[PDB]
Amino acid sequence: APPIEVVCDSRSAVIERENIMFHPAMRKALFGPTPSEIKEASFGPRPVTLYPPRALLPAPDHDKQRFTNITVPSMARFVTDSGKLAKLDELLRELKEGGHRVLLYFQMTRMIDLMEEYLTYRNYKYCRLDGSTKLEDRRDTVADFQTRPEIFIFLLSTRAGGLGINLTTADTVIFYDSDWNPTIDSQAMDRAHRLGQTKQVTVYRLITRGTIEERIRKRALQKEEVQRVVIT
Amino acid sequence: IMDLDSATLMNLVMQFRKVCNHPDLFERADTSSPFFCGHFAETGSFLREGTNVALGYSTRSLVEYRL
Amino acid sequence: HRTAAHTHIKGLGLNSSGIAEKQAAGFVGQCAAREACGVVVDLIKAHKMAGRGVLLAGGPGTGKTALALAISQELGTKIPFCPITGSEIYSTEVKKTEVLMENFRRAIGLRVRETKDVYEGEVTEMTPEEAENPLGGYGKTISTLLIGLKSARGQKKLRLDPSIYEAIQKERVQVGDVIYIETNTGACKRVGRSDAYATEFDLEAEEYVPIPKGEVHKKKEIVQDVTLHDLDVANARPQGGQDIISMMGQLMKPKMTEITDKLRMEINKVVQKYINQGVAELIPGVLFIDEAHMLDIECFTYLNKALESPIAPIVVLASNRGIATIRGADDLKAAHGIPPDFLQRLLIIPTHPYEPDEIRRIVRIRAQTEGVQLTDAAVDRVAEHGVRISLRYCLQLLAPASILARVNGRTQVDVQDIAEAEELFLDARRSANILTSTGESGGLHGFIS
Amino acid sequence: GACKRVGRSDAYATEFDLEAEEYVPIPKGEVHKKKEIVQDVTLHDLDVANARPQGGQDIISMMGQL
Amino acid sequence: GLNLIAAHSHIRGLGVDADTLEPRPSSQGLVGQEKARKAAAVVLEMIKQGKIAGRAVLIAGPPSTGKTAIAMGMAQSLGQDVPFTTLAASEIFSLEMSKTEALTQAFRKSIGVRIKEESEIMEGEVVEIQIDRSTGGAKQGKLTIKTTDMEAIYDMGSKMIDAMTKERVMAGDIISIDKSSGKITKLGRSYARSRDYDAMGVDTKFLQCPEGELQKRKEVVHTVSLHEIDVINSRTQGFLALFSGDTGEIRSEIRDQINTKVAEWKEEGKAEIVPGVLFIDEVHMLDIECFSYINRALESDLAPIVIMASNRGVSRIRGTDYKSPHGLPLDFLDRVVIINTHPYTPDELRQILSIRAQEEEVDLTPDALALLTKIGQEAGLRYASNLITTSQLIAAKRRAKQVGVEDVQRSFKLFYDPARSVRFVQESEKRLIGNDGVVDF
Amino acid sequence: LIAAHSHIRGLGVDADTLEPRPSSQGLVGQEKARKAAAVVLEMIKQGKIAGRAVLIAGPPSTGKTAIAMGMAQSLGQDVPFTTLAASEIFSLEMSKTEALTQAFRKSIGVRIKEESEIMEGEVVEIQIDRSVTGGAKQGKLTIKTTDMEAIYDMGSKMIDAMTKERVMAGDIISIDKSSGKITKLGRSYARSRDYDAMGVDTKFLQCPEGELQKRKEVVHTVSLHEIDVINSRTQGFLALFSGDTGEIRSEIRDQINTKVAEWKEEGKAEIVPGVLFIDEVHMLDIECFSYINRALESDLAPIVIMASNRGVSRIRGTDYKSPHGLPLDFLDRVVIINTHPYTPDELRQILSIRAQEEEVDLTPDALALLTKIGQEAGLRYASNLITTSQLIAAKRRAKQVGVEDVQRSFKLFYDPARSVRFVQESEKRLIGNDGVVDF
Amino acid sequence: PDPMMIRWVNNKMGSVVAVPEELLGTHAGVVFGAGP
Ligand SMILES: Nc1ncnc2c1ncn2[C@@H]1O[C@H](COP(=O)(O)OP(=O)(O)O)[C@@H](O)[C@H]1O
Ligand SMILES: Nc1ncnc2c1ncn2[C@@H]1O[C@H](COP(=O)(O)OP(=O)(O)O)[C@@H](O)[C@H]1O
Ligand SMILES: Nc1ncnc2c1ncn2[C@@H]1O[C@H](COP(=O)(O)OP(=O)(O)O)[C@@H](O)[C@H]1O
Repeated sequence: APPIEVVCDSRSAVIERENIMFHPAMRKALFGPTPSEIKEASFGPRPVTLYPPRALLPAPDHDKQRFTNITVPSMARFVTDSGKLAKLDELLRELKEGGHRVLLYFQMTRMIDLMEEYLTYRNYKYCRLDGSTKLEDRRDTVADFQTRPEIFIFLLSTRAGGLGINLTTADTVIFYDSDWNPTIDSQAMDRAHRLGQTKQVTVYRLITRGTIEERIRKRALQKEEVQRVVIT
Repeated sequence: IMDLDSATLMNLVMQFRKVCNHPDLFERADTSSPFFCGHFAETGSFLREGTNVALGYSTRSLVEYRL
Repeated sequence: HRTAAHTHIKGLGLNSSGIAEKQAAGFVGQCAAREACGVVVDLIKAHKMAGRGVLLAGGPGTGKTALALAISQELGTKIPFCPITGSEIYSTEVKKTEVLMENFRRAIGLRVRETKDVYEGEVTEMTPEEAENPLGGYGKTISTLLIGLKSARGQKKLRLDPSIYEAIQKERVQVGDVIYIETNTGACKRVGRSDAYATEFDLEAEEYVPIPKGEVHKKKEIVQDVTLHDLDVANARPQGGQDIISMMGQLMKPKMTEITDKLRMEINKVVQKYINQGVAELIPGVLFIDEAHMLDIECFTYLNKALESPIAPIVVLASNRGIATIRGADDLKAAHGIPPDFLQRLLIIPTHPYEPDEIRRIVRIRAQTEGVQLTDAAVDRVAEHGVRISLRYCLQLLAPASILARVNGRTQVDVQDIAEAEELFLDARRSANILTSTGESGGLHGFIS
Repeated sequence: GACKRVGRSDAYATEFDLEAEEYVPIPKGEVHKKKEIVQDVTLHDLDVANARPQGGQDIISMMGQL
Repeated sequence: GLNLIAAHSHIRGLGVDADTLEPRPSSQGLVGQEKARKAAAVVLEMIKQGKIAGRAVLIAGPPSTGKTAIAMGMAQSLGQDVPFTTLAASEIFSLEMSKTEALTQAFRKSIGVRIKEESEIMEGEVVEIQIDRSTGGAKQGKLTIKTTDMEAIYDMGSKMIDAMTKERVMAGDIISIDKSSGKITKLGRSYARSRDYDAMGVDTKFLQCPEGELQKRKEVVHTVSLHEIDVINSRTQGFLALFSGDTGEIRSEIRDQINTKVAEWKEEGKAEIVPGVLFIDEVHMLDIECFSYINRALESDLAPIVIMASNRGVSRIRGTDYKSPHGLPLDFLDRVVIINTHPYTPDELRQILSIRAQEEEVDLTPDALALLTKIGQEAGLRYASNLITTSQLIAAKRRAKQVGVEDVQRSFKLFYDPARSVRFVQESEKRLIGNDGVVDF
Repeated sequence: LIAAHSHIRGLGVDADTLEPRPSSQGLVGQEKARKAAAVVLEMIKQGKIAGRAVLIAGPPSTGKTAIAMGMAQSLGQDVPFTTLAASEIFSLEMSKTEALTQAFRKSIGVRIKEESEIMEGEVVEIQIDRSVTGGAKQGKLTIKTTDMEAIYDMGSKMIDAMTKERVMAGDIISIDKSSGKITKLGRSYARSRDYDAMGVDTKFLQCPEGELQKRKEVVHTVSLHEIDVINSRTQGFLALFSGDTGEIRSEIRDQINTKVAEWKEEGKAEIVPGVLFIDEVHMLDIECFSYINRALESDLAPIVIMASNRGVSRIRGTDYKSPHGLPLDFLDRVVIINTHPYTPDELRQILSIRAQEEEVDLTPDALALLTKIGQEAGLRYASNLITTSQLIAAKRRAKQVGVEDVQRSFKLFYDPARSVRFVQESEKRLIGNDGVVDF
Repeated sequence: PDPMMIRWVNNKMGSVVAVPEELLGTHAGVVFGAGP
């Protein structure tokens, strides 16, 4: 709450409120000097004193939240709180130690937005590529990736990765999702595992437990099985 | 409760998928604060004060004392 | 995951017609108390209550507070329930009637919608513009700024008061820091360096967040659960705003003060103004005063005027005393410690002792609650101790007898483990017998009488 | 040496049209009124006024606790 | 909404006639008590007179015979004009201050000063605002407003444009520019610009344009007690103390000077003194150190009339050891004048239960009302008045409309009256902790 | 040094059967109470069962505090163990009930785990930009290991730590990036011969290898009382050391309990329940018991172990007596463990342990006489006689103590059994409840 | 070319202090040997 004030309808009451409840002498004494006063005290020919000789506000004894009560969702409690993301955090630290620019593929790109926030947060240089970017921007940002050896993580739509794009400079794959068609998943894998591929690219398919993506994994695996036995 | 809200069947299956992915896609509260007891000044609209606006310290208590 | 003394209680266990069915949802028996507690619960959930007295009599070890946890788990999460004791109100800062009224207004809740007006941007240009400052001692004073906020879709270039500048200045906002100015108080929390200034070669351990998407002048509604005592503390010691009383008032140490009658009436009128605008919803609750006989006569005097208020929660008193002397004046004896004038407000609920089979059922429920399985002869042994010694003594002979069972490689508890734990761990009666017998004379091997 | 601003004079009243002052008329008396006042002070008031600063410049008392 | 049905929400005044002072037996809630209500009527008519000191009337009587009822009747039969202050006599034993001074503040809270002075306000919908901030600043601007009748243009000072961007006055607000200070209280929003408001809720109230002229003078009447002025003139910004109780020992020279300036305000005709009523509930909870101050605070010109209520018979006085009638010393019982009440006849019990039933809106069969009167003969008013609220809910258990005998006999079965509770304590001695012993079956 | 409970090195029971050994780890000479305390220790180390009450009753000088210190040495420096005495609660700052609530909440540890980021390497150059007469600071730090060569930036606090540490060119420092401390480990070059006020030549360390940004996972254990104090005050921190905490309202505790439950569910924190030991609980009055009986009702209550000395005593603040000075509505909740007075063949080996701890050598005749004295005056006189006879044997230059030294110490320092007779003989030159005379 | 900031840089050879030219006329150059 703000402190209680007096509703008295004279001008003198307003002047006394703005001279007691605010009282600019104490504010000047507490926060410090005006930068104009700093300039006239530091370009003069002789040393001169300052009436707040330093900023007399005490140093707050809690670094993340000082003198307010405002709460930002903390980064660990913000987007982390998921095991997929937790193991992804571990393996992204591991591949940073490995020094390999990897990938993402996902179905619903709002997850890709929230992962963008996570990766800007934990300081990883990244690039984004969905269907929403125009075609010249698509080819130019994938060219800018494939010419630069340092930008560390992609963002892609899984199904719209089935273009004629080139990812030889990529060297590792992470699927955050395992949805129905194996040929889309293997097609994006082929978009990594290209004809110009130099080294072994490993692919990490993140799996939960007891949940529906294991079902989709099994169903897709059976469909892959029938496909491969028929046209082998 | 639905075999016997937000009851779409693909809300069911693909939100099983989403809650594999990340829970905050299903709606999350934005950055909070404590409740405020006093009387501020509400902005009228967004399409009037275009670029050069001035904030005013409008914080008064609803508790008044009339003299 | 810690089994306390009250873990098996999950509610009163009532039928649809309000009839207590025994051995249901934790309790065993105790019909005439649980039906009356169900009546009290539906008196709470009907909001025709402005102070009713409900006394829970009965001897110690008969489940007075088990009914209280049953009520507190039957009302729900969104109804206020304030449990205190009779020894909690003797404070050293304020008079104890202030602590009573603070508990009475802890027990009344309010659900309020609020519309916060954030300005969530990234600071582009920060430039102060001081005003005229003649010879008045303090010197120059910054009076106007030109902070430019840059969101994702449409920037804005706004002008500030001195006080919101001091709110910025006590947050150490440089150029590049994303903030959101809260134009209700004036507060403004720095979030971090924007990712356009990102560099992995850094040392300050800053939190890099991206540019906040959306309009720079957002407006968002939230729901808040605030009791009336929270409003009392908020208007009593101000800690919001950017003036001097509300800034030098959060560096001092916080002290409980005596919120007077006038503030407690003005906040009632403010809350009625909220309700008449169709925003806030009032939800009254329960003050559970356990061990009411520790309150002295100066508190039962003030409970009369505290219950005569047009807004006052329902009081549930517990008192395990017979004919006893009131703490304040030592020359009038009465039942329960309650004075004979205050006792007429109360709807007195009795509580009767147990039976040698109800003790067996409580022992079985407590054993399957803690996680200690055992045999029926051991259950009969513990029920024999329950009939002879006490009720809440025989429940406590299950926790060593598990451990001793795990000493001997067993899983279930047999007769030998309880026959050993009854010798290692004693009750109060046999200890007093050993005390009187062995402690014959004071001396070297005696007791200090 | 005690001074109070009573208000803005009504000859300069309608300079602007919605200024916010207390418009009072010019006093229709002398400018120099000389009157004498006999007035008492108790010694306890001397004791209090010499021990602690009172009323005038005691602005830190608005905290209240200590 | 904060009008929950209490134990005294049915009293709408003292109920007596104001022409011949006859206590008509059933009016405004107070039903049955005749001689005590006539004496309270005499006291009430000499409170509004004002030409008497602070005197002392002691409402003595047995428990639950309508003493707080008569006091609340006198509270409702004065309005918000003459200051009525309740004081349960355990708010005095504080630790922020002493005890006699805490009593003195309760005397000073009940002597109002009523002064009436004028202000100049402006109603009206803002048609449009133009502010010449062009780098410029708050220098000049035009304000066009209207009522249903008027319409006007004003030019603004710098210290008014800084209050217009302070309250953010839109094009369509219903504001009240107090001209003497400059504060702006937006009374609401005009309906005719409902399209022009985007940053509002979906459910938002809208008013009409104010009717009448646009520049009018209000004769507001304020009334503040002497304790208000005492706490104001005690610190730098000290009125917060009377909202936070952090006031301490106020020095007595301040109270003496304010007692002088109130008399100088009265003699100049600028003011008017209104003596209030102070109700000291449960006056037996004071020690003799209090009575040795109430015996002299009831002596000055500025003293409110004290009304007070005692339950005890021949009891001890706190602080001392010797007994006395009503718990009060005899040198203080010389000051007071005593009104004695009486227990209630059963037909009066029946119609008091009828009023308490009609207050909560609970339907009763006359057989259940006869049974409830029979219970109230043997267990008092408070027990039956709680059995009403219990029996409505028990009838609402099994989905009934009117309560009957089959629900009053359940409420009498579950919730014991205190006589049977005393019998329960007397017949369950060995397990209830009397003073020493606990026996477990 | 050697206090009165320094020889104890735990409780001294088995790990598989918890049988009381007759002579093991100091606590020698009692079997029933040590076995029962082993059972209590095992259900504390389980951590599941919350809100019990153990009352170690018995005659004085029988080793109750010895059993308490045996459980204290047996838990180690992981689980909190508050050694509260019953007279500390009666404060004048805060209320009598809130001191008990703080005494309960000091014994529930919260063990959190957080990642810090530590640096390592040799400082190559410092670059500090300072204003004139108040103002901000700018900082560039070039640091090099054997592999990387980084040019980091600095803020105001980092420069305020650098100038406090006086970090020159050629120092092996390690900066925690989160907390912001600077610990110089040494140098790689030598001291320059150009400046005077340089300092002391530190340890000669080589250039560290590896990487700059290394991560570390540290474990921090705070009691709930520290969380209450740091979340009850806006700026007034450090009042959890100087005891300036006035009152914590219940709105703060009912939020911190919920947040600790949420931290328990998220895998952030772990609740380690602890032991509240209350020494000589008979001094508390009934206003304390009427809260102690109800604080043992929640999931966040510690397992209370407490001692007593008294027989049928009157409870303070009341007018009536009870066994142990404790009320019979509170004695239902507790579980009483008795202790017995000792036997001389146990007093012999207890005095042997106390003699071997204080480094005192004896003769068996002196030990027999000492046991004969300890039969009649307890251990509390005999141990003082041990130390006193050691120093009297040191005064007359003897190797081992003898019968004459023990007789000398028995002649000089009275046991209480003779001081009572000394009071009862000369009653006219001691101030009783009456007057006194002078010869 | 900073207006009012005085550089201190300490390397393996020595440690020097740079002063901007704009501060030599001021009172800050009295220690550095410029002065008014
Ligand atoms: N009806 C019941 N069913 C199960 N347990 C009970 C019942 N009544 C009492 N208890 C047990 O008695 C113990 C103490 O009850 P409590 O309410 O603390 O007694 P008191 O009424 O003296 O406060 C509790 O641990 C509870 O488990
Ligand atoms: N004349 C009356 N008319 C209506 N209700 C009454 C009357 N007298 C007493 N009552 C009721 O009886 C109850 C007891 O009155 P009260 O003055 O509170 O008793 P006590 O004097 O013991 O405080 C009150 O709740 C009031 O509603
Ligand atoms: N069983 C024991 N083992 C080891 N030392 C003991 C034993 N019993 C007593 N002592 C010693 O005797 C002294 C008294 O024990 P303590 O617990 O202080 O007695 P009390 O319980 O009366 O306070 C302690 O210093 C302890 O070293």
